Amino acid sequence: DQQLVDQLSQLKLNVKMLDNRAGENGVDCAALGADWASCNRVLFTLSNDGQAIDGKDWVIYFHSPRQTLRVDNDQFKIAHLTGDLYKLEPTAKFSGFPAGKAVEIPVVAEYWQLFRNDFLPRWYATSGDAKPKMLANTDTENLDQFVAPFTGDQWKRTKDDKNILMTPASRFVSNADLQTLPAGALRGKIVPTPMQVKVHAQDADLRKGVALDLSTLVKPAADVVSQRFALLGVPVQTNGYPIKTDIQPGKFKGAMAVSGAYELKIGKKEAQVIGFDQAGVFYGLQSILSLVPSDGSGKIATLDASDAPRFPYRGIFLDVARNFHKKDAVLRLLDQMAAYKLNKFHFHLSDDEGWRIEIPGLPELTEVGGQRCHDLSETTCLLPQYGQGPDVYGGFFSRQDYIDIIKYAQARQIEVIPEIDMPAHARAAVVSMEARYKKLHAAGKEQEANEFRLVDPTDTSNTTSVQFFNRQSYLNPCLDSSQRFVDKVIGEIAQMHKEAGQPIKTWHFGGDEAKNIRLGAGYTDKAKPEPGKGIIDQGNEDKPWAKSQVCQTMIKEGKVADMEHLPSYFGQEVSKLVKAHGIDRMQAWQDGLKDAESSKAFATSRVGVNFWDTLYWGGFDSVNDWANKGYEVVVSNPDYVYMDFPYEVNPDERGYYWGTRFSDERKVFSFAPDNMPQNAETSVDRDGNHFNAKSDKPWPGAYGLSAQLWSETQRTDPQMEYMIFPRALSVAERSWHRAGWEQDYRAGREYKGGETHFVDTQALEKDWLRFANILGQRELAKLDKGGVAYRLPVPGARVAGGKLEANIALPGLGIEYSTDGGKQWQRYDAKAKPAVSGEVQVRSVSPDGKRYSRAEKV
Repeated sequence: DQQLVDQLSQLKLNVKMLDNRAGENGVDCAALGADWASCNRVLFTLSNDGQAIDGKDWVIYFHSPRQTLRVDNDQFKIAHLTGDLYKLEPTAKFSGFPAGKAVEIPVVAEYWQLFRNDFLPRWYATSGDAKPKMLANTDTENLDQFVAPFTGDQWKRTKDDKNILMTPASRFVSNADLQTLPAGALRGKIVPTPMQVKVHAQDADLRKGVALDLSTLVKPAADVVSQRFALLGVPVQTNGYPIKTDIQPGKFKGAMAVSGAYELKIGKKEAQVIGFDQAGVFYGLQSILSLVPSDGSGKIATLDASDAPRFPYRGIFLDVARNFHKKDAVLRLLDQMAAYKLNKFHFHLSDDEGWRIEIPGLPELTEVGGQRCHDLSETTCLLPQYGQGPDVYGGFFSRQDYIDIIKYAQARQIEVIPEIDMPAHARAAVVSMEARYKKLHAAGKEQEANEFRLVDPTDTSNTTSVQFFNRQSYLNPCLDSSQRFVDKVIGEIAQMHKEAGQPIKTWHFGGDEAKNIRLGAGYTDKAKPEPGKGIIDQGNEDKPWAKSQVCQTMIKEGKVADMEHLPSYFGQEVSKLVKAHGIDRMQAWQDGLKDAESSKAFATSRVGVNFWDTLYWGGFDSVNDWANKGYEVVVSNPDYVYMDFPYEVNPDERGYYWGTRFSDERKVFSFAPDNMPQNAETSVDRDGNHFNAKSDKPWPGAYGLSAQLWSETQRTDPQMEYMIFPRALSVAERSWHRAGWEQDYRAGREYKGGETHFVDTQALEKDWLRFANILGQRELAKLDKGGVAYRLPVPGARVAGGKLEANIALPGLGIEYSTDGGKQWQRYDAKAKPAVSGEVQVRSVSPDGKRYSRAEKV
């Protein structure tokens, strides 16, 4: 009843990592069914400051990205519901939560939990009658409230992990090649770097404003520029410094004769931008704006530049499905994209845990699919996921919100690419269409009920998705109703884009992870168990749709060879629907199209792939095959450009980390997307090891670059901003500009980390030093003005010769220190270092002085 839930809600949870490598220390993880026999031991402690809790009619619900494999307190048991949702219940041996005591519940979980961020907030209790209530101390984004600090070598994945733990003292070393450059060295430095620039000695004075000639641009685009001058403190006035614009396509030739190319001339008395097109004029103006200083001086260098993008596709991907992000956050992101010349916004509007776009005629998609809540029937909500609590959590973009976003991107020269992921990652759609089926069926409207149904009622397939959903995560690609649904959704979204004035150019089908993870290599069968693998019953495991009667008859009429080819077949079918709606380009995650012959198998004349294999695993050679089969390769490697991964190897950092342990601003900048093998000399794998890379295959080149923000642990808008910025500025650089240390691809050349010395790393280092200085001394102050809650790096520090020496990853940023336990903070001056004794803590501060990094002790 309610009393029982009220009692449980007052239990205080404490989570403590016990052993991240339990398999190395005597636990038989294989016998517990752990993938690759890898498992960890965690302690859950529930403390009771009230009277004894003796009822047994209760369930405690919690979230975890890891499966629980064993519970080592026999008074309790843990069962999986679906996705990340688990339940803790009393067994027959349960004898209560004693008054004033703590109960300890040790568990064994699959894999490892290397970051405190792995542990999710908002545990909640239920009981018969009662409304669910959270365990109050867990109702927070501050993990310090319920998760103990990691100690010792608990951050290590294996005993052989070679990653380096980042503390002030080891960070000082990683940053020691950096120094603060004199302002003079940053004169005339546009970001992203222009193809060609000649800086002159005179400066142009913008203090009394600029007189803009934006006649070449449509009003909304011209308004963007005017607003941005004003934001950075340069008033627009007729009597100001004249900036003239023109469009002259005929002045550009060959590979410079592309959208976004421009010629820029900044003189002492006036400036002139000549674009190939409107994007080109807009970009030349963003280049001038990039030069506006953050010291209030309003002076910029005179110069002559000629520029054009290295790639036509310079993207940012955003997941709003896992956790929603508000329209205002999306707009702020589009502003920054335009400022650094990123032009493709890949909008992941749906997944298992949410559906975020209103679709005329299919209200259940947003009414049910748009919200999560504790509704076991999933008639009004999808089940809770990701530690957002038991109560309604969600949101979606109305049709007008969506049109607003498209207009906003269009003014900024950004193309909106909608993604409706299928045939896997489709639980929100499948469950919503099941609520629709039920509703209409109840009213006796059977044909309407079945019209858009995404389930074959005969299907009894036993399949487990990557996030531990079952067959409802997979829309059935064999149903005519499924094709009706796709067609309807394409139609409705294409209409919004037409209304917004930016007709869809690319439809993104998704296509990722359409498989049963239990048939993967790290699992083995109970009957003939291979050593080192998770022992499960694999005989009851099906490939997706294997038990669907409709898919079986499709295989018999000769349409598809086998069940495994369904995702690719479905992609071919969707391309026809895409083409039928007047869209001539389709894009997908490459694994979804792996069984298609070539780009020739699709109805659109253009087919792009987001290439998301990791390099150290072989991605440096497998990418060639996509380009050579006719696909436009959009480089999206998780080991460099996944922005849901941590900035540094520190257990208090945010992010997932399956593809790599960290990717900071520097690592992202150092990525060479058009000569993938060369990254073997400039980076390390996920365990900090050097790797080797070679390809003998032809490489025609990449079509683009994309950086992804997946939203599993980015529960809030500020968290999303922390994760994207400032490292998206490194993405903008690399997607626009090909550096001198980025070598031409050479078939048969083998780069061996730690061994070969093909790459010019001194050139790389010098380029990064300048770029880091431009961020710390100029651009982060502009992010402050755009209201973006970017990550502030923690300083590096050491104590030497009795004084504090501190440094930072982005030189120019302010540093503070405290010698009293972090109560009084003082500014660090490098030319008058402070004499220090005892415990010292350091933190950085934003240019506007309002925000601080996390504080760490040296």
